[PDB]
Amino acid sequence: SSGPQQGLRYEAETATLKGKFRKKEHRKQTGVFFDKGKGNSIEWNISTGLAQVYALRFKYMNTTGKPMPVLMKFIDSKGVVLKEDILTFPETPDKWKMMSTTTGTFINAGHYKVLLSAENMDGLAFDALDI
Ligand SMILES: [Ca+2]
Ligand SMILES: [Cl-]
Ligand SMILES: [Cl-]
Repeated sequence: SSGPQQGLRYEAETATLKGKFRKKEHRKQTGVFFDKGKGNSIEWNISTGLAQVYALRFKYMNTTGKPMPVLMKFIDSKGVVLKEDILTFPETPDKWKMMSTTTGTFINAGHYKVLLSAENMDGLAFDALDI
């Protein structure tokens, strides 16, 4: 039960990217497409104002034919892990879809990191994070 959305988009392709991936356009959107390997991650850096629980909405594709578990960490500016959760991204057709979670905890104004990683991210693509 989050607070009101802010109407802000943070593009995946200008987030902090690690591992093996490609930036590609698909159906007019630019996304980060992850490949094989154990060291892949995407980390958005967001700055929040008024204090609330935040909904986090990921625009993504999962072209693998199976649900894909991904570890989410919500991290504060000093490296404190405020939330750790497995998100399961359902398989999608070759079209961008949305997956929502929350910060779980009430967060005050500050700079935060939304980190997604998994042992396997092959076949996941991310367009953006909306808050
Ligand atoms: Ca994008
Ligand atoms: Cl966990
Ligand atoms: Cl689409």
